Amino acid sequence: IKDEQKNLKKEFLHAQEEVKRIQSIPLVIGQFLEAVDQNTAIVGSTTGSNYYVRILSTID
Amino acid sequence: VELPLTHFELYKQIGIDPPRGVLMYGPPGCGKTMLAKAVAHHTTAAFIRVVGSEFVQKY
Amino acid sequence: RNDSYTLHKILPNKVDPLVSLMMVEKVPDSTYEMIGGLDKQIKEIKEVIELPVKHPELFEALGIAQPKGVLLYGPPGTGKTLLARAVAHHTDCTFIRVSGSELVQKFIGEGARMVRELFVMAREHAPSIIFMDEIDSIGSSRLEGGSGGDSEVQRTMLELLNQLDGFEATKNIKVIMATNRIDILDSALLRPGRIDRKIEFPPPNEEARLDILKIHSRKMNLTRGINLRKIAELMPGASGAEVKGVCTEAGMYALRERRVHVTQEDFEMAVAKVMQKDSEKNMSIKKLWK
Amino acid sequence: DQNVNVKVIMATNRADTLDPALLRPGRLDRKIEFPLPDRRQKRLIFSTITSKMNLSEEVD
Amino acid sequence: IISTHLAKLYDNLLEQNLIRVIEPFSRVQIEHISSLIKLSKADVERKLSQMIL
Amino acid sequence: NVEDDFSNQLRAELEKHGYKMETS
Amino acid sequence: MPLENLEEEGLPKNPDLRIAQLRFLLSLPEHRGDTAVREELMAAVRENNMAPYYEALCKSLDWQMDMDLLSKMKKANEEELKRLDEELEDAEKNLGESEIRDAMMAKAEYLCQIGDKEGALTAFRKTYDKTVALGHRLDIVFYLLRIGLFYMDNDLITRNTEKAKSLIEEGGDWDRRNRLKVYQGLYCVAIRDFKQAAELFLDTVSTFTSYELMDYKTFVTYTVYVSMIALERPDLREKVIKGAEILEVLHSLPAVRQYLFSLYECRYSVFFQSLAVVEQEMKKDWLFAPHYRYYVREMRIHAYSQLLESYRSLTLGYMAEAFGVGVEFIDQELSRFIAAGRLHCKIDKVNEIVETNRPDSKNWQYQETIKKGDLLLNRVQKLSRVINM
Repeated sequence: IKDEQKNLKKEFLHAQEEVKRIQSIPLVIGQFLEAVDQNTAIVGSTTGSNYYVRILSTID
Repeated sequence: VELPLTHFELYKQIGIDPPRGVLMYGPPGCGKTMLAKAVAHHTTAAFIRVVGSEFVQKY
Repeated sequence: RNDSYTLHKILPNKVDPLVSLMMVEKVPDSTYEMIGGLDKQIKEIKEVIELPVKHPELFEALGIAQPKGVLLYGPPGTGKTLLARAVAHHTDCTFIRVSGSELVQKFIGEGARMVRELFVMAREHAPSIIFMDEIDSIGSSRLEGGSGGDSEVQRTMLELLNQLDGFEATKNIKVIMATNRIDILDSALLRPGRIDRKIEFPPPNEEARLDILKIHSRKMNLTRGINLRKIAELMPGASGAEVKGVCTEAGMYALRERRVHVTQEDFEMAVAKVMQKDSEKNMSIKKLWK
Repeated sequence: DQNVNVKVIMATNRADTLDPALLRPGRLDRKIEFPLPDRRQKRLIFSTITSKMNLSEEVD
Repeated sequence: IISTHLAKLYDNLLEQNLIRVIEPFSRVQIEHISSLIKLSKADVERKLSQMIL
Repeated sequence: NVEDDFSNQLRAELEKHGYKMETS
Repeated sequence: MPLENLEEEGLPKNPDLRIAQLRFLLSLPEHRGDTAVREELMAAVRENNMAPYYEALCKSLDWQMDMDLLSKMKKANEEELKRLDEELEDAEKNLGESEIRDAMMAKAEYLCQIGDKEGALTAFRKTYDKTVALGHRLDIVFYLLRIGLFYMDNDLITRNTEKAKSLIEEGGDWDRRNRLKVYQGLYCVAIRDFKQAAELFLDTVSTFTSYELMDYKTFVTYTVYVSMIALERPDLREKVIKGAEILEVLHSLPAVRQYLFSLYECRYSVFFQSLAVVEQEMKKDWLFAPHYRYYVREMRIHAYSQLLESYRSLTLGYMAEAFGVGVEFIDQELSRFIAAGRLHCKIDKVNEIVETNRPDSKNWQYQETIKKGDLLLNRVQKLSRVINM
């Protein structure tokens, strides 16, 4: 089980490449109004339209 | 305009409160912008010139 | 969440057009102490504006009807304007500014046609102050004919305010108007039965000047010997700005010179500088706005 | 005033076109005036303009 | 302005001549350094003392 | 000896007077 | 002005005349009406004994507790209470911000006169919450400082100082910093850090206006002596002795004028003589100076170190003459200092040479590491066992 952790970390790192694709282009730039909570927040994109959107892996 | 940029520390210390905006008034051609232009040229930096018709977009 | 518009989570914050307005206009910082030398004025203003919004109960009990309208009048540079706004900071009223022009007000896009609708909304965020402002250098093209654009707004507001709902013997929404004449007023404002008292501020005095100046002079170092009186006497003023400028200017002279303290000699040079700037405006026939 | 940062420094040639909310305490400290210069103050401005130009002096 | 400015420079002038000589030398006599500065051996002894502090 | 300062007030005075008369 | 209370207070505390000083000392609290706190205050003040109150006798006969102290206290309190009631009640009917504020500033000023430390914090906070001029706000804190210093407990002042620090920044008034600077110095002389006390005292002398000070003349005499403690000779020579500032400050120093001279001349003999005298005339007088030991050690190190640092040799006879101290005595004092080794010198009594190693190398910087290192060594381990259980 101490070894299983080390393998799970290996699987993890390969699994991380999956979040990395969304993190790269195409991306739109917004501006952070404020954080209402961890999992979702209130943001205002650079279109003059505001959206209530999710935070990827609970960014601090 | 010029001195708090250089030494904020002296400008706060003296008894004048931390930098706040300046309003320049007068009748046309008096060089309200001229003194602002002059100082910005010497500095080469710590100046952002924005046009007030750049705020606006088509869309 | 889009293309269905089904709700996700409630954002706990409340938003109305009125809350943004209050923030943008910006309540002043200046305390009644700072302004002082107008000590005689802070008592007079206090009674008509502040007392009925704070406790409308006391007055409902006596059996009166609380003044709809309050006119402050006098110079716009004896610091009358500064103090008028200081009553709004001190109360924690929402600062609704109406000029009879669309300054930035959003609602339908004007709040100068908005008499009835404004009172309501202001009620929700009670107490509130509808503010009306004249300085006669902004809106100098709306001073003729009807004799002030701001005057139309006042006339209408007080009249509806006189009787709606059960709100004649209750008061929590005030209108402060500042005016620079006794001519800007309309006949309805003059006759009592809705406007209790009209307040007047003197033009800047030497005596009052000493105290406003003393408080600003505290912000920097002083040295042995009092020459606060000497510097007060010399300026003829023209504004609260002018008073405030004597101090700021003494710092600019000290900085050039590279002092680590502020000296008594600096104030002497500053007043004299400031004085000269006043004289240039005096020659041109100008206030503090060009 | 997150930091030190001096705010907008603006010039205005219109007195009727201007917001008085912008003049509130804690936005503006010092308001600068630009007058039209008197005979003495005028001469300095003239002297400098001439100095930019190169010529043989036939102006006083 | 001339009288005062020169005075402060005068005492200083002595230090500047000594620092220069001393820098790429170790266990050098006061007598040798004193020759370059063109100041007395004894006067230099006093100056070094201050400089060491 | 808890603090040297009480003793030292006498020491400096005494020590100078004797030392001076003799050598210095 | 309230600062006068302190000046007087050091005299019955120290031995230099006990009894006579007590009456005068007692009078300034007598008017203020200090009674509730007064009995508790005497105990704390002691660090060279002798109580400023009648609640104990130490070295001589104490002055009695006047009736006036009790009578003024009751009268002043009754008045303050009547005044405040109309205002608090009026405050509700009218503008909340203005009326309460004016009432609270006065109420606080009387509480501070009793010396109630707790009554001073409560009174202060309400005024701050409400609208109040930045100069006027900052002034208020000065009273709370004066009581902590009055009490002259190190703990109590540290609590005040934390509050004072947060507050000064908000208001931004420099005139007010000067009064604050003095209080800060007064606490500094009181502990083991004169080094800090010197800076505060010097800056303030050049530009001051006579508010919150016990007497300018005494204050200037004192300021110069403290600068010496902090500042070794290459700094001391320029700043105090030859500087422009000392004339502007004005002269009342002479015992101290001679003192600075002795280090500059390189003739130490007169320095030591003056050191002994300075402890008797300045330090005792003043309330502030405990852990006198620090003052003595540093001053003596300063003299020894400056001669030794400059010179890797002197002959014994010359060294003995210059120092002006007896041979056994020069050796014994040094012996403590050499151990630390910021000096780090040997003395021969067979070769008649006094040698200075003068490390400015790895030795110097490493020795400090060791001393700090010991303190860190105990703490870490202590923390580990407490948590485990």
